[PDB]
Amino acid sequence: RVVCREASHAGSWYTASGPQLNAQLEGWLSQVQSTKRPARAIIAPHAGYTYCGSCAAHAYKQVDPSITRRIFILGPSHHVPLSRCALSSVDIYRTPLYDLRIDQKIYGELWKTGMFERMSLQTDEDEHSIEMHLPYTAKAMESHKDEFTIIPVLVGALSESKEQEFGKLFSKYLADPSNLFVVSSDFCHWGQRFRYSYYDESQGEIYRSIEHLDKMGMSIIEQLDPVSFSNYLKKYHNTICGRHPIGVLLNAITELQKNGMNMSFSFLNYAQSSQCRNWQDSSVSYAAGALTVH
Ligand SMILES: N[C@@H](CCC(=O)N[C@@H](CS)C(=O)NCC(=O)O)C(=O)O
Ligand SMILES: [Fe+2]
Repeated sequence: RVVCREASHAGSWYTASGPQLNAQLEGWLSQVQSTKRPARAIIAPHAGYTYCGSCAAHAYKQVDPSITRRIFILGPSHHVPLSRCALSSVDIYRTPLYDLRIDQKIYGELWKTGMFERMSLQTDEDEHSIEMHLPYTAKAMESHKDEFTIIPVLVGALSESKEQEFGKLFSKYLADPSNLFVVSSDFCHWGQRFRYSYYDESQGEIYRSIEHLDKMGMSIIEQLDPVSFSNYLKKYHNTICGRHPIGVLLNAITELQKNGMNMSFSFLNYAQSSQCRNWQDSSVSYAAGALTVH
């Protein structure tokens, strides 16, 4: 059997040289002042680092490496038809900084729930939405590099009921302060290439309309309300890539609220790959945010 998932997008989605990538991540993180430590969950983009790395630093700076010991990474599936969630078949996720080990105890528990399928190595390596969080996770945790594990989870095209079921499942881990949930998503993909041209002309320029649409969704997430987030998706069909991981996170949050826990979510940075001004333009939006639980 193969023990390691290769960093199959190193060199094309981020720098393949370990030292250079470490330096890039350090610069981005050094631009950010921590305000939401110790983050129990984060939302972070999964585009190429040239496009979204400085944005993603706003989420990853909120991780406290002396507290966090187990990092779940929930990323949407881009290439395979998947109606549930899937777990990796390997034991180690390689990165150019250092290699990350999967938490065997949690993987066994998750598998024993019976709600997960096993993703093949090819499916595992083909997807990028989890991989793009490995370098940043490795960088954020480096002061404790030998004392943490990861729990990779591929999230498919979940129904609403599956979002609720998986939220309930993951809530027991979300309530543990040693755990961190990384929820991978980009926001609005606007343009004819994405077959998405929603435009609110009360907002002015197209990029301002995109910013307004994205921030309506972001505010709804800050309301910790999965039903309202679902209604927002049904109303505008915003091209939020990781809407299913986000729905899982929101349902998990509502499970913890029904158990006495107090929580708050704040988005800390918003960016667009470019500023659309005409109908032939296209852009992708990135947003970084953090959930703290007391
Ligand atoms: N270099 C990689 C990544 C390129 C990239 O990051 N593109 C931007 C669009 S400007 C992006 O946001 N991709 C992820 C997405 O569309 O959600 C590739 O060739 O696909
Ligand atoms: Fe995407």
